[PDB]
Amino acid sequence: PINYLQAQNTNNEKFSLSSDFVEVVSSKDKSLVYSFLSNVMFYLDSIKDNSPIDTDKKYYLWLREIFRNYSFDITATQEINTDCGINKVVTWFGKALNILNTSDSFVEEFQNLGPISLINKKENLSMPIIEIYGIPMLGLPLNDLNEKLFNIYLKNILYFKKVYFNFLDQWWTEYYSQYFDLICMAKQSILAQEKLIKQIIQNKLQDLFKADISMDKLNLMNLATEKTFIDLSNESQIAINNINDFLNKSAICVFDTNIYPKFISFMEQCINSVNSNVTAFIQKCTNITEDEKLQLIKLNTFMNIDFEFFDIQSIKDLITSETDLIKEEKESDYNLFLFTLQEDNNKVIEDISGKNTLVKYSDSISLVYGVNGDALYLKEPDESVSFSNKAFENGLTNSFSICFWLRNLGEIITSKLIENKADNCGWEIYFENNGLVFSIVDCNGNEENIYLSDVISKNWYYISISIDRLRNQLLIFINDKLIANQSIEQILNIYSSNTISLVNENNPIYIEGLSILNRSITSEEVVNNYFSYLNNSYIRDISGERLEYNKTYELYNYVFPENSLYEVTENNNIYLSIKDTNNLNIQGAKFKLINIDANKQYVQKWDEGVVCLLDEEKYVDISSENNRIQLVNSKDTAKRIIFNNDIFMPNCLTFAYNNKYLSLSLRDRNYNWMICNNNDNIPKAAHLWALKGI
Amino acid sequence: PVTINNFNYNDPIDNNNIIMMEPPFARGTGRYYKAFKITDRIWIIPERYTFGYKPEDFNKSSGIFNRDVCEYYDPDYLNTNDKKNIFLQTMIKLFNRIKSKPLGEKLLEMIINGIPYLGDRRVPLEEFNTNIASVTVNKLISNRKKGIFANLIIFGPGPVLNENETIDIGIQNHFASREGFGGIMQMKFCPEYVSVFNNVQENKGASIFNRRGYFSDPALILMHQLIYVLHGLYGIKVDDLPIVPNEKKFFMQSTDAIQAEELYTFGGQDPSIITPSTDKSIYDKVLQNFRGIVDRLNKVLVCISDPNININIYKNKFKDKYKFVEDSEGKYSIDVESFDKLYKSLMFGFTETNIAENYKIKTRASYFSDSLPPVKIKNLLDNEIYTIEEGFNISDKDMEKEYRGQNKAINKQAYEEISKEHLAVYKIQMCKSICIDVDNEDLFFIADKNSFSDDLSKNERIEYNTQSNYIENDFPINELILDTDLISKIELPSENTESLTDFNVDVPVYEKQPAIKKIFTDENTIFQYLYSQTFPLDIRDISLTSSFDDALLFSNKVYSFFSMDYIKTANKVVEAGLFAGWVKQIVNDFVIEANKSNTMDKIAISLIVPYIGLALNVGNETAKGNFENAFEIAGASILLEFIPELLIPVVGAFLLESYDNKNKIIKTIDNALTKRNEKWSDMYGLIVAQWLSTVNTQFYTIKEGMYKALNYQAQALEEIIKYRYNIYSEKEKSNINIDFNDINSKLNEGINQAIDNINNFINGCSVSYLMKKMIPLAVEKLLDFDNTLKKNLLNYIDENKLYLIAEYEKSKVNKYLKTIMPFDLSIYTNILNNIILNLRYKDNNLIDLSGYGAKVEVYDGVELNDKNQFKLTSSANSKIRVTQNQNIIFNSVFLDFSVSFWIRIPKYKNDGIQNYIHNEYTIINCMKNNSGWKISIRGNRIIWTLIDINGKTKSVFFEYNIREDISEYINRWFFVTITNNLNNAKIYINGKLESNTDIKDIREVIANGEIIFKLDGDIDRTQFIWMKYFSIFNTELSQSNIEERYKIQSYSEYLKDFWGNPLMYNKEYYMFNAGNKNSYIKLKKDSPVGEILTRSKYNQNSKYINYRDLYIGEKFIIRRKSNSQSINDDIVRKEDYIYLDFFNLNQEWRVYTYKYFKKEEEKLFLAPISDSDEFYNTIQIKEYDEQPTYSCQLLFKKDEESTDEIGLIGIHREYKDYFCISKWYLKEVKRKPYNLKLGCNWQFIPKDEGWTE
Repeated sequence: PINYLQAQNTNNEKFSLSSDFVEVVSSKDKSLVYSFLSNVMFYLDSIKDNSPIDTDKKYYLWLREIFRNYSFDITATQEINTDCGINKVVTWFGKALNILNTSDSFVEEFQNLGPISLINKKENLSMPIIEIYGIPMLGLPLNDLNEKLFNIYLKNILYFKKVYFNFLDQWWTEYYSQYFDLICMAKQSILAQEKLIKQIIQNKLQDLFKADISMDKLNLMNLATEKTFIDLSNESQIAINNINDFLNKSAICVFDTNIYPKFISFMEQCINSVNSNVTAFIQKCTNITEDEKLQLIKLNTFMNIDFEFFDIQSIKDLITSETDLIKEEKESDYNLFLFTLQEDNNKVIEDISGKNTLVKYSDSISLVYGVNGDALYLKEPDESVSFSNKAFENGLTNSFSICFWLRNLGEIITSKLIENKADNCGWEIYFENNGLVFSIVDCNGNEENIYLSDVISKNWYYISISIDRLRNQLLIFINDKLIANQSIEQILNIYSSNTISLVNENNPIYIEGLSILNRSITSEEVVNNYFSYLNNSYIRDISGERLEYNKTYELYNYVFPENSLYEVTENNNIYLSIKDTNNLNIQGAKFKLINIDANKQYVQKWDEGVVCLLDEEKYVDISSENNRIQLVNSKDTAKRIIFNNDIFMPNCLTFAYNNKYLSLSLRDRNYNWMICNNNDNIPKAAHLWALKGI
Repeated sequence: PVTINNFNYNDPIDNNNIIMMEPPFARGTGRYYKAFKITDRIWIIPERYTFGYKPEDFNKSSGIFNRDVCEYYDPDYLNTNDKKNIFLQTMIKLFNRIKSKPLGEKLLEMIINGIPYLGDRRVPLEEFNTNIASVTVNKLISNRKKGIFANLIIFGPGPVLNENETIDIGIQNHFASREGFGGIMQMKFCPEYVSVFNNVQENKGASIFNRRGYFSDPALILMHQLIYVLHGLYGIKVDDLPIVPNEKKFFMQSTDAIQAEELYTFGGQDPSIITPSTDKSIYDKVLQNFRGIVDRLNKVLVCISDPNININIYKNKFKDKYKFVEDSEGKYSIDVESFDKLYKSLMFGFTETNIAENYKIKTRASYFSDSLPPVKIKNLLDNEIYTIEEGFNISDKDMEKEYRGQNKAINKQAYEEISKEHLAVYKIQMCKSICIDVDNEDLFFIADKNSFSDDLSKNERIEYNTQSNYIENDFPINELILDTDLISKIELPSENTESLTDFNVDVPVYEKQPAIKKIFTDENTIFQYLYSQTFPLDIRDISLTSSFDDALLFSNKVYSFFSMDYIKTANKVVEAGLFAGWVKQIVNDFVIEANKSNTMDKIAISLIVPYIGLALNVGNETAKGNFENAFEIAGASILLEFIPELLIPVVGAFLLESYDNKNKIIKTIDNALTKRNEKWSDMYGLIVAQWLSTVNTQFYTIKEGMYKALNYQAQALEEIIKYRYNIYSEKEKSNINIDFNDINSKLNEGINQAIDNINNFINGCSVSYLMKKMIPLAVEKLLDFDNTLKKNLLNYIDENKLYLIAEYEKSKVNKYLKTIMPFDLSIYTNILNNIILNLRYKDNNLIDLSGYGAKVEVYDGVELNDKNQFKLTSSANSKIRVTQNQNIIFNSVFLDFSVSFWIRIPKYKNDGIQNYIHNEYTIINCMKNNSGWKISIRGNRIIWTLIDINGKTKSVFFEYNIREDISEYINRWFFVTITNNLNNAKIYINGKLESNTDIKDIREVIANGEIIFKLDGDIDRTQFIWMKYFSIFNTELSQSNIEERYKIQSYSEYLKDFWGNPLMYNKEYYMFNAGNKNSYIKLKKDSPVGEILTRSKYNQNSKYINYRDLYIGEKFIIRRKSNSQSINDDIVRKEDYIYLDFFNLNQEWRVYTYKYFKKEEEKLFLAPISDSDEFYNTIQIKEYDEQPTYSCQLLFKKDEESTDEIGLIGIHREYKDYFCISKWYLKEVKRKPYNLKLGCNWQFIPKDEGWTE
C-alpha cells in the first residue's frame, strides 16, 4: 500500500493523471501520477482535443465539471447488508492501497470475504494463562454455606470478565491497529488527490491568465477558484469521515465474527473445571440434605450465557474519545441561525451557529411573538438589517439554502425584501404583484427569475429556498409544498458580496427564524421543520396568528372555506347555519371566546371556555332534542367547550364536548347546521373549523 | 328520498311497477320485455341485449369485438326464469349497497331528477314535444298501448359478459344527449363476471400477498356506468379530440378512439391527459348547449303532443336540474358560478377513484393499466361473502386490511377462474424471418401526435373585459357529500303520457373481426426475452442459461438474468443431507440477486436497478455493455423503445384593441399579462399530457414486463426444486422436511421488494425525462412568445403615448415579462405496515388492531389503563392468551420476523439479590411442543430464546449495568426490539443495536399459534412487570425503521416523569438534575434558599451493587396556575403555566424569583405562598430537546401575555453549587444539537412501588 500511496505524489507541475500503476512507475519522464478518480479522468479525456479555454464562461464550466466529478468520485459509497447492520463501504478503497484489487468490484470481494481479509496479519490471538483456584474443609449449615458459595460465584463471574477484557485488549492491540493504519493510509490518499486536482486547476488558471481578458474578470475567476478550494476541502473531509466510519464498523464486526467465538470456545473448556470443582466440594460437605445438595449444584453451575459479556454498544462507546465528542458538538450545517430575545428592554439579536456573523440593526426594530418565538418587526419606513460573513460571498461551486417565516402587513407594489446583489451578480427576493419573486443572476448575464404566487398580505408564510450545485437543481418550497424545481445548469459564478441586507421599504413585515444553511435541503426536511415549528401548544387563526380570547372572529368550516356561519331562527330557537348559494351576501356572524380565567389572553390547546356570540350577548348551548347547537341568553346554561387542533392542519381548530367533536351536518332544505356529531357517515374533515379576524 | 323496491320475476303484471315495456331499439317490431321499476324513472329488464348483435355472435368463434378485453361468451346465460330472478335480486342488492352511503344516494337523486328535456334539435324552440324515441317508451296494458317517461333502462349482458356498456339514442346521426337536451340511456351490465386487475404501481412493502391480483366490486362497475348515464342525461356527453393510438410500428398497442369523457369519468391522472385547450373547448360546448336550453325554456309557451302536461311544473323542474336562476320578472338566466360548480362536480366530482376512496374499494390505478382475465363470482347473495355495508372487505371476517377481501390469493372461496376455452383475445403472432403469440393488451400504448390540440397557435384578441379562464380538473368530494339531502322527498310529474307514434331511430350495428394478426419481425425485444423464460408444462428437467439464444433454441433451457454464481448454484446437485441447506442458500441467493441497486446522486433519481436490460433488452440494445454506464452516459432515453415527436405549437401573437379612455386601456395591459400566464400553463398542460400518453405508458409496460420476468424466474426455480425433490428416493424424502409454502412466500416477498425498487427507479426516470428532455423545449418557445408580446405591448403603448398619461405601465411590463412561471407537477399528479399482532387498548380490554382478528383473552388479574400499559403479577389469573389465525403466521423455514414493545422492570430487592441473580422467569411464551420463541428475564438480563424442532437453542440478551449511580434502564420504560432472519438474530434497545448472534445452525421452528403473557418461574410474590405497545412484524426490520418507530411511539402531548409515566398535577415529586445527577436540593436552615447537597450511596452489605438514593430532598409539587381547563385530567402538558411549590414542615411554600437582577445568575427565593410586586411567581414548563427524553426545562415569565423571558431555572457553581436562575441558558438550549447534560434539564421522581431504599 505504501508504494501505491507514493505513486500519487509528484514534483513536476505539468503532470498527468493515469490509472495504470505499472505504467506510472515505469514512466521514465516521471510525467504521470496515479489516481483512482475515474470520473475526473474520463471527463478530462472527453474534452481533450477540443477548443482551447479562452473565455471565462468556458473556465467556469470546466471548473464546475471538475469539482462535480471529483466530489462524485471521492464520496462514492455502496451500502451492503452485514451481520452488524448495514455498512457504507467505500468503492474506491481497493484501487487505492492495492487491497482486494485482484479483479472485479472491490465491494464484490468484500462481500464474498470477511472484513478480516483487509489486514495482512491475521490469527494473532494467544490464550492467556488461567489460574482457577479450587474451593477449599470445615462443614457448615446451608444458611451460612450459601453466602460462601454466592461469593465464590461472584468471584468467578469477575474472573470471566477479567478474561473478556484481556481478549478485548488483545483485539485492540493486534487487530484494530491494522485498521487504524489502513485509515491513516486512506486519508493520505485523499489529500494527495486533492493536491493533484488543485495543482491542475492552478495550472489551468495560470495558462488562462496569459490571455486577452480584463483584469476584473481574472480577479473574479481567482476568487471563484479560492472558494472552490474550500468546497473541495469540505468534500474531502466528508470522504474522510466516511472512510473512518466504514473502517471502524469493519473492525468492530471483525471482533464480533472472528474473536468472540474463540473466547467462548476457550471458556467453554474452562467452565467444566469450575463446575467439577464446585460439585466435588459440595459432595465433600456432610451437614446438608441430598435435596439441598442437588439444589445448590443446580444453582452454582455456569452455562455458556453466564460468561457472555459482548455488548456492541459498549465497544462503540469505548473507541469514542473526547475529541470525537468535541467534533460532534462543533459540527454544524448553519452559516447563520438567528436568535432573538426581548429580555428586559435589552433586546438581543445574534447568530448562534458559531460563525459569529456581524449583525448591524437599528434601534428602531422591535420584537414580537410571531409563530414560535421572538420575530423581527420592521415597521418604520427605511428600516434595514444587515448580516456580514465571508461565506455569504457564495461563488461558483457551493450549495446553500435560505429558510425563514414571513408575514406582510402592508398591501402590492414591487418592493425589495432580501438581497445580496453586487450590480448584477447575486440573488434577490422582492414582492411583485400579489406574490414574491426570486431572482438569481451570474456575472455573465444569465438570469433566472421565478414568480411565486399566493403570498397575499395578513398571512404567515414559510419560505425555504435551496440551491444544490451538485445536481444543478433549484428547489423552492412555500409552507409545505414544492413550488419550483428548476435547473440552474446555466448559472455560473454568483460571487456577490459579504453582506446581505434585509429592508422593509414602506411595507411593515414580521421576519422569524431566519436561517442560512451551507447545503441543499430535501422535501422531507422542509415538511418536518414546517410541521414541528408550529407544534407549540397554541391555537392559531386562519391567518396563522395566535388565537386569543375576547377578540371578534368569523367562523368557517374547512369543507366550505368561503361560507361564514350565520344565525337562523327556527321553531322559536336560534341555530347556526351556512349561507345558501343564492343568499351568499348576508354578513357572517361574529363570535367571541370566553374563558374561566378572564386574565388569560392567548388560547392554548385543551383549554376549556365558553363561546360568546354577539345584542343580547348570546352563548352557545347544545340542544338535547335535535343535537343542533342553539343560542341561549345565559352563561349559566352555556356549555363548556374544549378547544384543540390537528397537528397537520395548523391553522384550523376543533371544538369538543363530552369527547364529541362539533361538526357540520348534511344539507337540509338549504341549511347545514352546526351539530354535536356521532355518526361515522360525516367526513372527518367536517369537524375542523377556522377563525378569521374580524 | 330514494327507495329500493322488492319483487320477483314471476310477480303478476300491475302496470305500475311491472310492465310490458317496448325498448326503443325494437323500432316498432313488437318483442316486448317484462320490465321492473326498481326506482322512479329507472327500469330493469333481465334479458340479453340482442339489439344490433346477430344471434350467431353469442357463441364464441375465431372473431372478436374489442381488441383490449379478454372476452367471455356464454349463450346459455340468462335462459331460465330462475336465472332472471337471481339477476334481479343481485341488482336489488347492488342498488341497496349504492344507496347505503350519502354519495351513492346523491348520485341516484341526480339521476332521477335529471329527467330528459322534452324535445331535441328537431323541435321549434317555442314548444315541447314528447313523441320522440329519446323521451317516451311504450308499454302494453292489454292482457292497447300507452307511453311513459323513463331515464335509465338496464339490460342483461350482450354477447360479451364482462364488457359492460352504456348506450345513448341517436336520430338522423344526431344524438340528443350530447346537445344539452338529454335522452333515455340504456345499459348492458352483468354483476357476476367482474374484471381483475393488479396494483403493480402501488407499493405495500415486503408483503407476501401483495400484487397477487384483485377482482373488482360489481357495485363500483355499476356506479361507473351510472356516471355515463348521468353525463348523458344532463346532455354533456360531447365529442371532441380523441386520444387516437398510433399503429405505425409493430410493438404499439391498437385501440379504438378514446373520448375525454371516459378519462374524466375514471379520475386520477387520466384527466391530465386531456390538454387544457380541449378542456376549455368542452366547457364552451357545454355552455353553448346550456344557453340554447335556457333560450328554449324562456321561449316556451305551449305544448302540442300531451296538452295535459303542466308546463310550469316542468319549467321549474328543469330550472332545478340545470341550476338556472329565476329573475324577479320571471326570466331564466345562467349564473357562471353555479354552472361552473355543476360542471366541475359532474365531470370531476363523480369519478371512479373518488367513489372507490369513499366506499373503501380497490380499483384500477389508471385507465391504461393492464387488465387480467375475468372471474365468475360464486354467489353475490351470501351475506358471508358480500355484505351491503362492507362489500367484499368484511371487517368481521378479518378482510378489511389492505382490501384483503378483493385479493385473489386470500379470498379464494369467493370466485372461480374462467376456463381459457371460452376466453377470446386479440393476439399478434410475431414470426422471425419461430412464431410467438402476444396478447395485444401487453404492447406499448403510444398516442399519435394528431390527438393533441394546437389551439395555442391561434391569435387572441385582448379587450378590457377579457377574463382569464382556467378549468381545474378536480372537485372536493367532501363538498359533494355534504350537499346531499336524505330527507326531502321528490315531486316528479306522472311518468304516464301519450303513446309514442314516431319510431325513427338509428340502431347500432356490431361486427366481429379476426382475433389473430400475423406479422414478421427479426427484432428480439421485451416480448422475445419474456418468451424465453417460459417452458412447456411437459418439460420437467430444465436448466438455467445466461444465453438468450440458447434458451430460445432448446425447450429445456430457460434464460436467466442473474449472476453467474446464482446460475451455477441453481443447477448444482447435492445429496439429501445437504438438500435443505441448498434450498435455503439458493432461495436466499435469489432474494439477494434481486434487491440489487446502485445509488445515484448526479440526477434529480435515487437508485438504479442494473439487471433490467438483461431481463428485457428494451430500447437501444440495453443488454449489451454495462447498463449503469450506458444510463449515466445517455440519460433515461436508452430505456425507451420509441422516442416520440414532441408537439410544441408557435403561440399566436395577440391583437389588442384601441380603446380614448386611460382606464379602459390600462386594464387591457393587465388582461394581456393574465392571458400570457394562462398560455404558459396551457403549454405546461399540453407537455404533461403528451408525456403521460406517450412516455409514461412505456415505463409502465416496462414495469409490467419486469414483474412478469420475476414471476417466470420464481416459477422456474420452483419447478426445478420440485423435479430435484422428486428425483430423491422415498427414504430421503421422509428424512427431508421442506414446506413449499414457505419457499413460495419468501420468493413472493423478494419479488415484492424488487418490484418496489424497480417502481421507484422507473418513476424517477420518467419524471427526470419529463423535466429534462421535454419542458425546456416548450420553455424556449414560451420565452420567444414573451419577447414578441413585450415588443407588441411597447408599440401599443407608443401608439397610444399621446393618451394614457405611461412610464409606470412600461416599467410594469418590463418587470412582469422578465419572470417565468415555475412548473408544478403536483397540479397534474394526484409505519412499517408489515404488522400482524398490533395490541392496543379499546375499553378496559386489549384487542388486536392489525386486522387479522387475533382472539385475545384477558384475565381478571391484569390491570389496564388508558395509557396502553398492562401489568403482569404473580397471581395465577394475571395472564393474557392470544390465539392467532393459522393463515397469518411467521415463516417457519426462513424465520424472518420482529417483535417490539416497551417494558418496565422493578428494582431488585436489596436483601434478595441472590434470588435476583439466579432465578429466571419467562414473561412471554409461544411454544407448542418444545419449539418456538420465548422472552424471559433473569435478573439484570432480558433473554430472548429460540428453540427448533430438534432442540437446538439460540439466545440473545441485553444486560443493563446495575453499578451505575443513576441507571437509565433500571425501572424506567424502555423500548425493546428483537429481529430475526435466516442467519442472525439481533436485539435493539431504544433504537440502538445492542447485541446479535449467529443462528446458522437453526433447523426449523414451528409456530405455536398461542402466545401467553404470564410470569412463570420461581418469582417472588412481590414481582410485577409493566408492558406496553406489544407488536409483531413478519419481516426483518432495519435500524432506521426501528429508530423512527421509537421516535413515533415516544411522542406524546404530555410530559413524562423520571420513570417515563405521564407528569401529573398535585403529585409529590423529588427533583433530579441531569447536569448534577449526584446532587439534590435541601431547604436552607436559616436562609430562604435551597442548598445543594450530594446524594447518598448504597454502602450496606454488598460490593456487587451500587446506587444513589432518590427519595431525598424537598418534596416538590406542581400546581395549576389558572385552573382554566377541566379538573378531570391532571396531566401536565408542554408549555403550561404552573406554580412550583414544595412542602416545608406542614406548610406549602412556593418558589419565586427577583423581578430585577443585574448579574446573569441570581439565587431563587423560596418563601410561603403570597402575592407581591417584588417577585415573579409564574413558571412555564418547556421541552426544547427534539429527541426522546424524560427531562424538561423551567422558564420564568413576567406574565402569561408578556413576551419578556426572565431566565431558566438551573444549578451552577468557585464551588458553592447554587440553585439559581440564569439568562445564559436561554441561548445554550437553542445551540443545536441540544446538550442533554446541561444544568437546566430537570426530572421528577414520584414514589413508585418498583424502587426501594
